[PDB]
Amino acid sequence: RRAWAELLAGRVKREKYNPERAQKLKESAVRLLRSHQDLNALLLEVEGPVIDCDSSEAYANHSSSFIGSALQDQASRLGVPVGILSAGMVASSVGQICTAPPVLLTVEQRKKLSSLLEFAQYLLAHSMFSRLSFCQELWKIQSSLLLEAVWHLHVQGIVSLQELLESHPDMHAVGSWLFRNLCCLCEQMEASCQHADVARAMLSD
Amino acid sequence: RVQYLRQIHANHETLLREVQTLRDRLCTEDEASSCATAQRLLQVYRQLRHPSLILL
Amino acid sequence: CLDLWREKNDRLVRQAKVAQNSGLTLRRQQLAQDALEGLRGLLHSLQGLPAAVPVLPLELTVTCNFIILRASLAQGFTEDQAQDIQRSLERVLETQEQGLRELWDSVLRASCLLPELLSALHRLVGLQAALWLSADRLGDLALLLETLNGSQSGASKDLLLLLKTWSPPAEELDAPLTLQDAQGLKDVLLTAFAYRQGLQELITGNPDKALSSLHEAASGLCPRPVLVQVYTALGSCHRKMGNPQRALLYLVAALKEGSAWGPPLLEASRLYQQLGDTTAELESLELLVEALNVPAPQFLIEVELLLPPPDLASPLHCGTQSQTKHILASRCLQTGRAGDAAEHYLDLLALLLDSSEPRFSPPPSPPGPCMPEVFLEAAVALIQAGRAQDALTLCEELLSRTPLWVSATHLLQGQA
Repeated sequence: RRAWAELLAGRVKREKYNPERAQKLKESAVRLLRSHQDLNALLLEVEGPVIDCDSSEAYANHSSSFIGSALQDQASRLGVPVGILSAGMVASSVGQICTAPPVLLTVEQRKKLSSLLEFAQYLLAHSMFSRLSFCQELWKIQSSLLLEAVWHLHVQGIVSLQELLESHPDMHAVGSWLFRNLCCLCEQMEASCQHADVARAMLSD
Repeated sequence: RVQYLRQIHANHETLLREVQTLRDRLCTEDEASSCATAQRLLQVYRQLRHPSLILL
Repeated sequence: CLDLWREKNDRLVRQAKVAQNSGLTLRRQQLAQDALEGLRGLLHSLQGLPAAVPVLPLELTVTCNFIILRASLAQGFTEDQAQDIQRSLERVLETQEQGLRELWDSVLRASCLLPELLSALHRLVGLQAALWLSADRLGDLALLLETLNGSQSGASKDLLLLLKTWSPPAEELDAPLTLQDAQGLKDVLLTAFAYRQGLQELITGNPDKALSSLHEAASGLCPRPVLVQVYTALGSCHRKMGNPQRALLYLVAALKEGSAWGPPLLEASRLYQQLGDTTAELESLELLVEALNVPAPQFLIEVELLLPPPDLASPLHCGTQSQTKHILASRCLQTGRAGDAAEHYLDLLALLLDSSEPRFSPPPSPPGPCMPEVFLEAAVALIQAGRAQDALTLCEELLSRTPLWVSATHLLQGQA
């Protein structure tokens, strides 16, 4: 009977549901089905065996309107909304640039980054960009990234730090990643007064 | 002064990030493009139009 | 007098449509079962006349309205409707014997004599075929429609092409009313047969042939509960082929458009199992557990009449909160989140044993493991957690209530 009393559980019986909790459930479910979606994989599925190079067809031109119609063509084939393609491709090209060689990156990396971001702004203007998909696809990278890159995103007005840091699953991972990066930074901004300007700007930001 | 200009900037950026999330939901066909979207934006419109462009 | 009977039909059909549009749950069925008896009495009055060539296009109209309204309210068919149709056709013939198949042969040659009531006959064919397509008589159905069109269409043993070849012979010109017409039922035929063909090929292991007919489902009427289920079905096709990123498409569409997003989250659980994304899988099923807590008819043949109740083998099978909470706790325990699994097991077991006052949870089918197996799985979970006194309580309780499971009981009692 002590046995029984120790078994007798409580939050077992549940009843009525709020139709807001229904949408919250469907929302966290849709969020999950896209988080474990990848676009690279999708492209390799439908089309048999992705870069700006892939869509634009072996360095044809670098014109914004051209590349927009390419993403329309791609999304038409795949039946995915053009926003997320654009996000994934831009994030893949971010990974590329940031990997090819510590905090800052201030030669030619900056130039590629600025030309790519110049196209991100065109994409946003024409409504061919999901911010949220993009933030998810960056946290999928989460190691390649430099704090300079994220500050360029912030200041160029493509994400806000608040929209990024509040779209990562594990808040502690973000915290520790930043903690290490900011420790390396405040060790830096002593290497030169030129790099210290950019570092001090983003630190104050 | 400064207090009043920062009051305005923060009041705007809250709306702006809210609109931006709203734009992406319209990109992902998340919400709807029936309406309540429209009726939401005609609530933002009215918020702003009351003291539009105090000129000093 | 045809005018009077005609008037009555008109009146009561309009009264039924009024109940369909307006009305509360009780008042709807009140006016409906009123119109029903109106049509019964009318049937009997006309069934009291010999033949009457001019009456038949009305009688058949009436029987059709009767059956529809009958079957719509029953939310299901019967054999009295077969006998109703039996009677109607026999009457058709006795103007100018064996069983429905030879009757229809003689009937449709009797219609190639060209009495202008084909509008009605073709509607009868629709209804007959709905009985035969509720009752798995697809061989006889295709035979009927082969007879209807040219028998040169002898080798087209596929239905989905014969149903489209079948042409309603009018826009249903100024005759008595109907609750539904030839095209409006053809459109239900094609979608119902497509859905059925698809589910059989899927479970039978052709997640290749499914895709054709499951696209023919959405292309023609798909009431949005029919689309939700067509999309889970296509998620299942692609998951079985090993194409997870396509399956995810159709499943997100089903989440969005649906009010019952259990069967898709189940399909997602199975996807993450196939891959190994055990955290994603567990979180998908957690959401499904939450989702199965949360929860209309027309005086007209819809499609959800001509669909079967799903097998256990279907991707559309969904149990109860208890059946799923065990799946979650089992799938948690095997993975090694024993604490979470044990908590889930305890909150499963309380739901079955403490439940005298509330609604009693249903058992998860005959194939599902017996009660004592479940006490044992719970005790294993408890052990894995390190909740040994709780496992002892479990085992004491089992033996107080009441072979292999007894020996095992003592075993887990020891491990505790």
